[PDB]
Amino acid sequence: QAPRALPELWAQPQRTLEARVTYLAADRYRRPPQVMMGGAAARSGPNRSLALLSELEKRGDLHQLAVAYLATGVPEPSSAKAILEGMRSDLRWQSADVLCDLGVAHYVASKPLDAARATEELREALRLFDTVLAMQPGHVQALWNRSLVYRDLGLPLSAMKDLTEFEHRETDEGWRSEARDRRARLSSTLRRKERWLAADQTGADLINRGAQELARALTFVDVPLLRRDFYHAVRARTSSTDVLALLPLAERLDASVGSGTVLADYVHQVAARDFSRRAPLAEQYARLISGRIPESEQDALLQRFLTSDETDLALGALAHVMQRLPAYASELVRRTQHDEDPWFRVLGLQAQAMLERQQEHYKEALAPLEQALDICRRERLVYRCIFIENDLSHVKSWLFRVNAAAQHARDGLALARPNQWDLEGVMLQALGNVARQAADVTLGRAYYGEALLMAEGDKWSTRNIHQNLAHLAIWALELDEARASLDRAMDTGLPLTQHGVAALVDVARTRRSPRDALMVEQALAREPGNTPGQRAYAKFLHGRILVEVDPARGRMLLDEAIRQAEALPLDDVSAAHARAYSYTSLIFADADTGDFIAALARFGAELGFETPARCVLGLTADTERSLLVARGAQGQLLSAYVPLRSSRFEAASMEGAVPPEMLAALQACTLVDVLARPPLQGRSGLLPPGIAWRYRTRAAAPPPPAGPGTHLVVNEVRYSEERNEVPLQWLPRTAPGAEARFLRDLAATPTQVLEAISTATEIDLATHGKVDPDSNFAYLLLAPGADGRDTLFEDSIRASQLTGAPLVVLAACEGGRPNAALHRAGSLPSAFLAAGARAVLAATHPIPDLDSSAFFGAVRDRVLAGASLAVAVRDERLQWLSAGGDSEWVNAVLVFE
Amino acid sequence: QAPRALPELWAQPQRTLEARVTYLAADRYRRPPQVMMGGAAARSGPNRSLALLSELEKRGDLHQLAVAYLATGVPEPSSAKAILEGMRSDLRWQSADVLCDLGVAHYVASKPLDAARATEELREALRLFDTVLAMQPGHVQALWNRSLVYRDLGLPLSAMKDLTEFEHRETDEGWRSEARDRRARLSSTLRRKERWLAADQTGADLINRGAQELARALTFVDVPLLRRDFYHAVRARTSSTDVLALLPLAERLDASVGSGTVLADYVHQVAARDFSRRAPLAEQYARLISGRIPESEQDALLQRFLTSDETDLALGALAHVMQRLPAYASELVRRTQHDEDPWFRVLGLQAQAMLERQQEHYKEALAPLEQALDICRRERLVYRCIFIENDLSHVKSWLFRVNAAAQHARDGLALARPNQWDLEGVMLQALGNVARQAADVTLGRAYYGEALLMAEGDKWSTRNIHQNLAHLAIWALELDEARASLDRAMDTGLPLTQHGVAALVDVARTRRSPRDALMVEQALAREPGNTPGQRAYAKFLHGRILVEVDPARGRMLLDEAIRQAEALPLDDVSAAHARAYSYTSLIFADADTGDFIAALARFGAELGFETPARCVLGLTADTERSLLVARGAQGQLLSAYVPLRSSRFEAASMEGAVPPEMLAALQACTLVDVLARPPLQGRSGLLPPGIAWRYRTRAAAPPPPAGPGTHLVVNEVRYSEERNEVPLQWLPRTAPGAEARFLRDLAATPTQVLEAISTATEIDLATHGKVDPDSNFAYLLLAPGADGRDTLFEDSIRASQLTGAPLVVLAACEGGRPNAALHRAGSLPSAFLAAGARAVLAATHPIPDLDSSAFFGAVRDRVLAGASLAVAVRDERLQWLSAGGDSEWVNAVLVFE
Repeated sequence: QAPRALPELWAQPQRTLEARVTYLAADRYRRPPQVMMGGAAARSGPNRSLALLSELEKRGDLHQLAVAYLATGVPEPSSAKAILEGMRSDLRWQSADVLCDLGVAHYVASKPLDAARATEELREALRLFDTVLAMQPGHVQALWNRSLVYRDLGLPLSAMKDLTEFEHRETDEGWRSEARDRRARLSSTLRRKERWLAADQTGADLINRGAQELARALTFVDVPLLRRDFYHAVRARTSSTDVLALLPLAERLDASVGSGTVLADYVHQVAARDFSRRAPLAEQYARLISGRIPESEQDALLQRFLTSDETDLALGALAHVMQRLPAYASELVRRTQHDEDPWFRVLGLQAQAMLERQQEHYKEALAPLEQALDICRRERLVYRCIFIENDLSHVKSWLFRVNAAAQHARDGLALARPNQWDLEGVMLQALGNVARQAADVTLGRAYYGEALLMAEGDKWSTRNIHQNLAHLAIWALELDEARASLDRAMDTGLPLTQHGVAALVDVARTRRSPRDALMVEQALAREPGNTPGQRAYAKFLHGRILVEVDPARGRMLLDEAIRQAEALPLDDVSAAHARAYSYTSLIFADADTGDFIAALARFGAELGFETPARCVLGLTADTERSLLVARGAQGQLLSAYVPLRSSRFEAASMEGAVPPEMLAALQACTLVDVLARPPLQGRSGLLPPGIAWRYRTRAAAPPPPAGPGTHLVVNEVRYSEERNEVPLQWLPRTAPGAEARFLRDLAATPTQVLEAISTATEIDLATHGKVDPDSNFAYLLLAPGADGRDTLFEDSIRASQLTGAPLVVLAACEGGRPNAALHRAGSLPSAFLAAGARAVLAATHPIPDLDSSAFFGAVRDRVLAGASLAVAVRDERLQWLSAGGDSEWVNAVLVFE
Repeated sequence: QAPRALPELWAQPQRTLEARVTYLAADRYRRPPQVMMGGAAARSGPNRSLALLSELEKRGDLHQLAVAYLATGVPEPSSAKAILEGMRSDLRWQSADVLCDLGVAHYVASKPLDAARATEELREALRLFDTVLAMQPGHVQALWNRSLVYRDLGLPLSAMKDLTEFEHRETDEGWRSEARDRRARLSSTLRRKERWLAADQTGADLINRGAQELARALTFVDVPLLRRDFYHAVRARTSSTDVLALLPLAERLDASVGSGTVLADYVHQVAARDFSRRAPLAEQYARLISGRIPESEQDALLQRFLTSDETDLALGALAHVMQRLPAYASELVRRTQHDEDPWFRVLGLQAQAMLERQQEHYKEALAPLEQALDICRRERLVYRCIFIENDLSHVKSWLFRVNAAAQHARDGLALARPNQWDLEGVMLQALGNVARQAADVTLGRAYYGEALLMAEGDKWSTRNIHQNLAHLAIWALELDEARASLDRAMDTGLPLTQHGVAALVDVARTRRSPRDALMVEQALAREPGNTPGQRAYAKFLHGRILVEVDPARGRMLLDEAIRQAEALPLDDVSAAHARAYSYTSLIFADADTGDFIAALARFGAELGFETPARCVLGLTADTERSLLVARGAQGQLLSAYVPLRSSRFEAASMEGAVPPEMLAALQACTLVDVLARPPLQGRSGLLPPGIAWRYRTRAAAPPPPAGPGTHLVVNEVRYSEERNEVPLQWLPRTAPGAEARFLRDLAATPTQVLEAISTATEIDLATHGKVDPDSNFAYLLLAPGADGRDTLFEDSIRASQLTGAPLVVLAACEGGRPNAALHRAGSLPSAFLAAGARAVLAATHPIPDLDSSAFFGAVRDRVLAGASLAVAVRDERLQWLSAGGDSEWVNAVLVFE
């Protein structure tokens, strides 16, 4: 039967859902649903008759079935999601319509949710609508629904933009009228922008005209920037009478903040000082604040300020000049350590934090920020507080504490939203940066587009936003969009920073522009790098851009960058990044030239040992280039270079990465050493189960211990009430004449396990190894202790030293690659191997009905016989699969050595 | 065809939902579902085939159809809810199984929604499971599901109790094993109790022994009570060296709170005083804290502390003693008004709020509480801030701001959960109190039962919890449970309080016990009352308990309570309660003995006028009794006394309350004056549309004005953007030679309307009258003013004085009728009548598309003709019903006079 429309479902005169579905019968102008706060109305007509839906499904009208699950009766987005995911792989429906309906289902599911959980559904819906409008720019339903999604995310300007484009593209008069009404309602946002602009102009006029602008100024007391403008206005007066004329404003905006007074006292203090010395300095300070003073004269003017008795003018000059010349931040820090005004104490703590960050000491930059935030919350002065929250979010994001960074960004945005416009745009930029750190392209792009709409006219925020958008495009491999956004960033008349330089050197390889090299030269000249690690990173950036045009000079620059990075401690983040990225660039430059022996040489050299002559596999991927080079048993060399990729390695299973010829060559090897450079380390499914292999990461394992050891089993752990994990059981296979030190139930605390692992020569951690959602640090889940903690983070394991060189077995492990990170491989197996373990093999799947004990006991017996670990695990894998055992779990058991 | 199960639906080896459904084929042990956070896995093989569901519906297997909607595939709780609500009225299915399945559907529907909306669904599921276990105590599925519901509400101990009973009652081995595993996982919340007990003992040891326990006490820095215990320990040291020895703990637990040091400084101060005089006082303070000092001895030591040079000791002693002697709270507030330590500032604000509360100034007690909440949140001290949240919740609940009170209780519970045990039990008691105030029996009982399980051994919290449970049982008309819980409260050995005495006088009327009278006498001797209103209330309670046994003395006591209450301002809450409740008790004591003339005499005398001698109806209902007494046209007296009720007057439409005999007697009256005592005032549907009736609340209407009036109309109001209300249009019928003052669009500002109504002799308010969800005050929704306020609350209207004595017409009036408020009627018509309006007729239903204008204009014309308001409205109602007009809305027009 033909799939005709069923009038009973779509007979009502009022729509049931705000979103637009793509079905023709359900997409015709019906007046919008009544907006309620507390409960919906009788959304149903014929609600959903099981006979009705059964007729629809039997006839084959799957699209109308999903649209009926969404747009009539009480919405059931999960059933519609199931049906639309089913239809996704069908050719009877337009893919744009199916993806739009799936996005509508995701959006509908988001409304009942709470913000933390509704954000995920909004992200999914936004991704679907972005796909729809990418493969059909004039999709009216996608524009409507994306405007709704943007409005729900808190981005009114993007919603208004979508509604404007919709009015451009729509033809129905009723839909266009409703879109006009919605855009007019959303345009109440611009009132805040106009009020902020009025407050800005009032503050500037107050600065330039003393108390003549007072009568207007008292009306903007609630706007945070007026305190800063009042400071600048007081510091700029050339007479005592004018300073006294600002006392009413000081008292008014001081009593609004709190009961105590710290500003009228300041006006009295400034008035008492003899103005015969102050007036020629006050005028110069006003000129400096207004920016008329040339850059060369600023140093001399600042010195003249510093060599007087007026500390407030020096404070103002230091605040205004510290950005260009961070050497003046130290003086600002020193001059306001014990300031009576909390505003300047917060400013000095912010300067301390910035000075700490400039040395890559982000970990030590948190305490001044926390103290300044406390002084904030106590004193109730919003302007400095938004900046403190922004700096805290940046610091935590750089430390990969994306949850806390996002929380700080949200707090700053909530602080800035009612009255501050530029500062809430800055907080949206902070949210976009946090999203970029977590590799969230859709949400990061949404936040950065909203901040770009808010920052129109500004030539600095525009450049920063476009640089970050280029980075987001690079991550998603839209290199054309990365090129376009970098061009937009450079078209503001400002030079790129090291962020833009990184994006450009990543993009200039395939889409070079005539001005790229000169811009990189200028930007690296202006930002050479404070620390030796930053200097090595800048050297790497220059080498990376030059390696595609002048291979000799680029190779020399990358080699000297590696040399510089090799002389610094491994805790140096910039040095490690410079070294790893220089090695990757050298490897891919050798691969491009056709020299694949050099690539394997670099593979070996990076880890500190010459690569094996046979039975070795090395793989890498940087942005859009993937290299797999290997040597067979006979020593023949085969390579698989993909110069122009299309999608980054994903799915946590790299099936099909190795070409069949390389597979055939490798199948003739006793065991294969895989030298997987990050982020391709720890992945499973790289080789078929018939091949014995191992992840090699060290030149040689620590020597085996002397004397019988003490086998350790951490099983049947009693987890806390919130963990909601099932305890696992283990039957050890202790070596002949050994001991079985059991840590079971409440005894398996982090402290007891930490002290136990330092002595055991055989460790079988039958616990769950997880990665912290916030800190992105892998930890072992154990029983709660005296402190209440129930975790053993990998940092403690790395610090701890295992004397017995144990062969650690990790069941139910979430380690290796899985989390999206190229900076550093934070994994439990790597931590255990570094701590002193001779070999680690970890299963990366939930345990298969307590049979992990038998599998790993058989492996332990096999290695006790004399077989190597790789061949032993291969034999156990083959016997497991041939005996009807589960395949997904056994194929996920990885061997590290 | 017989309803046979479908094997395909239940053939999966893994269960889909944690809950247990009652269908036999779907209730057999399948291993529990995998716990996924973020996305549901493949819950079924193909997903529910709609053809098989339609087959099930055709064959009549409705139970399996609902169970399939819930327990296989993607859950659709709405369809299952519809099917089970259909099956409720069918005798083919067991009622217990149907209600258990409906509760499971509500529980499943609660998983998507956020906490605020998931709480409603969990309440519905909990109510259904409570019903099932009330009519079938051994229902294993209900026990399992109620354990799940308790776990989801954050009540682990109740969940463990339910699982224990389940394991006592279940026979299947797999289900018993899974219940054992779930209870073992839940029993981890007792580790928190053990750690809190350890922290309490460590703090007591630190107080009693000094720094000898510092090594142990350093591990409990995160537990909130340690700061209070540290203060006590520092104050309890008799030597300077011992005081100095506590500095490590001070610095450690002070750095955790924040950067600033306020406890190291305290240690330094206590380390410099002359200990030759401090030592005896330090010892005395230690004894006072330990409680060894008798009550008759505490006053002398407190005076000694107050007269000494030591102020911290005085603060500690005053805080210890102020509970039993509230007269010392003023001294504490005075001595800590400007304290440097935020802890003692919050303590002083709390004591000030308590002093305000003790005089029934609950509104005036919010400012110190809000200030203390601000301080506790800013300075990050948790112990004091939990108490501040508890006091705020109590104060807001007393003012019937149940939403804010619930929010404060939730915040305090979240603060007190991880480490504090007794304080989190107190917060659970606060949540139960907020639920009790909102007439929420199920959630109140859940919270109070959890708080009772947590407070085992305590004899104070146990008594308070049992008194509140008695009140909750009284509200739900389970007088058996109220009696049992009052007996349980008295069995602890402590005397009842005025709360328990109120519950007892409500219970002892029908289930008197030998010790009730003596218990009431003792409790009212311990708490006679501070304010005169509280003394009047205590007199009322004594009279109400003594009126059933000794009618003469009880009647005298009730009359004296009314006399005392009538000498106090009408704003006195306790005096108003005493007067109203004493009048209700007198009415029902006269109706108890058959004297129904005295009942109507009291009906008249309560409002200040002699009751009408004919065509009058009066109705009341207190707990389980309901009296309807009326007089016919001939003056004959009829009565409908229900000595034992089973359900309170609900559904907001009192149909069937008037027996047919009394209805027939009243049908022969020109108009019926209804004297409905609260909470029965303002209810619609009391009498059929054929009877002309009105609500008489005054002795006589205000006199009419002289000269033509200014007919004021407020129509087509331009509400703000976020109100989302449809403006209403009005066509007035201004009296001959009467002005038509219009207030339209933005001219209908609350100030403008308040000014206008004070002179108009005819008012037609064509706006929306709603009750605030937060404060429960009825207000008029008007256009936004200069200040942004778009509300005219009933307090402003009552305060105003209407000089023209208008006939106010109030279309779209909501609230007052459905609310469960017996304390006082907060309603717009009452406010307008008290302001001076001669008559108010308000529609209590949404207006039917500007036909209300025609209705009320015809009513105004009819009353202008000469007929009274009641008969005119009756005639126009009859014409409206005979012309095909809507009956539901026309029946909702009530006439107040």
